[PDB]
Amino acid sequence: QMNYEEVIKKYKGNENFDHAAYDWRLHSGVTPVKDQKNCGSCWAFSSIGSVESQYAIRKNKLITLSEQELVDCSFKNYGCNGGLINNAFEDMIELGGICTDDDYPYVSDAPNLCNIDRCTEKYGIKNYLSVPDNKLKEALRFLGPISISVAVSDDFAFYKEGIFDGECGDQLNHAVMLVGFGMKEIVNPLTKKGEKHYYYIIKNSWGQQWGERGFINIETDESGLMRKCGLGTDAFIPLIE
Amino acid sequence: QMNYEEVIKKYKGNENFDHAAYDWRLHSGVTPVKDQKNCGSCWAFSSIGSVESQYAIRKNKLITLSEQELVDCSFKNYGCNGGLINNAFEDMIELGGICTDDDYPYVSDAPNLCNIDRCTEKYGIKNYLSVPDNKLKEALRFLGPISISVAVSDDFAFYKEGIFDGECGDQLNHAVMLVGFGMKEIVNPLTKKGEKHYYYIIKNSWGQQWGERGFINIETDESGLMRKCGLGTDAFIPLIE
Amino acid sequence: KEIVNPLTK
Amino acid sequence: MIPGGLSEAKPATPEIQEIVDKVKPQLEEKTNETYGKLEAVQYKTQVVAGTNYYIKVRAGDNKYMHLRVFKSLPGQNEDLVLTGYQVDKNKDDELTGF
Amino acid sequence: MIPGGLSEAKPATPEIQEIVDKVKPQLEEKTNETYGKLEAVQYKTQVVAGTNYYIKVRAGDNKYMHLRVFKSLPGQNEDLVLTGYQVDKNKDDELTGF
Amino acid sequence: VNPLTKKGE
Ligand code: NA
Ligand code: NA
Ligand code: NA
Ligand code: NA
Ligand code: NA
Ligand code: NA
Ligand code: NA
Ligand code: NA
Ligand code: NA
Ligand code: NA
Ligand code: NA
Ligand code: NA
Ligand code: NA
Ligand code: NA
Ligand code: NA
Ligand code: NA
Ligand code: NA
Ligand code: NA
Ligand code: NA
Ligand code: NA
Ligand code: NA
Ligand code: NA
Ligand code: NA
Ligand code: NA
Ligand code: NA
Ligand code: NA
Ligand code: NA
Ligand code: NA
Repeated sequence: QMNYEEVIKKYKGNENFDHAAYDWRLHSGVTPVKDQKNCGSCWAFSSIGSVESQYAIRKNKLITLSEQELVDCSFKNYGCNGGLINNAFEDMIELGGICTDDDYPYVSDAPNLCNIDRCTEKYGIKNYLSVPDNKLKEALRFLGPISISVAVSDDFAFYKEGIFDGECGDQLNHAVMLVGFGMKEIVNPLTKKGEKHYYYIIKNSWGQQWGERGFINIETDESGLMRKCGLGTDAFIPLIE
Repeated sequence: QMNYEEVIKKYKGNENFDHAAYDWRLHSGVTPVKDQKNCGSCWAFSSIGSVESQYAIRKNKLITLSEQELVDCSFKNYGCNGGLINNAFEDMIELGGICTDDDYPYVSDAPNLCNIDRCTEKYGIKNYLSVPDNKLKEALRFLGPISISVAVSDDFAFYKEGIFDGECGDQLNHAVMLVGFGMKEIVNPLTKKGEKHYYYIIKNSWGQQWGERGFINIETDESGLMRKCGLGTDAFIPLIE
Repeated sequence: KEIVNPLTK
Repeated sequence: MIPGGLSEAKPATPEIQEIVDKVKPQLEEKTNETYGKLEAVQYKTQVVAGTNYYIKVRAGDNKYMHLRVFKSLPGQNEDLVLTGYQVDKNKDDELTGF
Repeated sequence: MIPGGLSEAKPATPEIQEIVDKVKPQLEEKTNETYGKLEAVQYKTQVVAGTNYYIKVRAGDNKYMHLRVFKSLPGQNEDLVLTGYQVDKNKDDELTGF
Repeated sequence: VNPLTKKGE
């Protein structure tokens, strides 16, 4: 059906259809939520979550892929106490993809081992991963997820159940999925840079009952390039198609 | 004492085998890397890591064994200025067991002491076997990670996420382990040639801060003896089973 | 290897 | 800094010292050291489902000590309990993991 | 004939006469004298979780030493430290420490 | 400024 920019007389464009926003857990998106549990391994979640979410998006396949197969061995990351996102999926274009759910759980890392050439089934990736802040102005013009970074002012996990505005943490501490952007109202202006009703929905790896029931809305501009919290620094898009 | 005269016989004796890439670390068997830190003790890590490994590769019950019930309980080895995995193995086959890592803690270069009756843990070996220089791409595959020794250059100590294409030491004065091997499809820096370079996955007793998680990778090929630093001269392994 | 006829469940 | 990890150590302010006293209640029913009250002068903090603090406390003859706990997430009172025990481990273990 | 340890002695490179110069920066532990840096003689080396370059030196009324110095691993900043030092020895009696 | 800069007449 015919949804958006269509020349009808004389002028045209370049797939620049709205310059507006709607959220992408509602229009084909999102996978379930998960608890991190005396382990800080959020790289794992965001990273392997993007593989699984791009599955449910690109193909209507719906894989609820595991997290203790890059946190039982990614011998290029430094444990449940370390790991990056700069290269947290580049260890699944060499592993065959990570082994999956309903035949393997996450188990909190009481000092443990790998079980990787044990399974008959695997689901992995083909393409690479890097979203520039020059693709986070249209952020989800892919119709699919992103793996940006968030710093926490520790006035973050404060179960605001809502929105947070402010100058965030100090270093890109935690890893956060991008479940989309929302657009509530547009600027209600002040002397300079007035009230932001516009919002940014982002999933998290902390818990399932936290804020917007596992998610956190924050405060973007018309575009997405004038926030704080340093989001747009480490964005990556793991694809298989 | 004993050797590969009647021991390999059952595994890759009566049977021949094959592979190009087999790591006992992506295979539910190896245990954590740890440190030595200014005390002349590199041998303790190799031995205690070795016994941890085989228990978990056989009856898959993990142990973290202790390197302070060794270094100061040496009866025939030297101590915090040097030591010999050949005989640290055997000092263990006269005691009765090695304390778990956290049933007898570790300090650094600081003058501490030794007790063996602060344990009831009987984590021991019935005997051990001696592993030749030549068979070391098939010694870490059926018989377990062999507690090798290496050389030290001042190039060696500097790591990154790559294979060693640098020079080496002026003598073989160190002690590490060998876990496995593999093959990696690559390009030519000048061509578009099908260059496939082989490696050796070894552990380390330097920090788990090291790029590939206390697993540093050096030059060896399908021959088994392209060693660029002499990886396999001292390489014997203990026999819990 | 373990591919179709070998595996248990 | 590291997603899931941290950066260098920060100057010991009294709030990690109150986390200290909660750790010491836990510490004495299964530690040979019939324990008590201590003195905290180092720490590091992490981004977990919680805040995974480490407490460098001083104790013993001349060795020092280290521990782990987490201010839980603001579910209910943040009622921190353990997640690590490495007793009388020096001031020079680079603020360890237990 | 040992895997992992010390190695029998060696004459000299002046880039372990860079670590001898750092002796005065890493003293005022128990030094007790006025010697405003010690002058070196011979060389020795160890290979552990760092390059623990060993070196000896001189003093006031000509009594030498056998130290247990320590450089850094490829880690954090420029630190050179003192592990164990001693004095009141002869030039023929050489470097030790266990 | 060039995401759909339809400047001119
Ligand atoms: Na299915
Ligand atoms: Na790359
Ligand atoms: Na395969
Ligand atoms: Na605060
Ligand atoms: Na609107
Ligand atoms: Na301004
Ligand atoms: Na940037
Ligand atoms: Na013989
Ligand atoms: Na026999
Ligand atoms: Na005996
Ligand atoms: Na060199
Ligand atoms: Na060098
Ligand atoms: Na670097
Ligand atoms: Na060459
Ligand atoms: Na050529
Ligand atoms: Na050339
Ligand atoms: Na069967
Ligand atoms: Na407080
Ligand atoms: Na007790
Ligand atoms: Na008392
Ligand atoms: Na506990
Ligand atoms: Na000689
Ligand atoms: Na020079
Ligand atoms: Na000078
Ligand atoms: Na005199
Ligand atoms: Na001594
Ligand atoms: Na105009
Ligand atoms: Na016209």
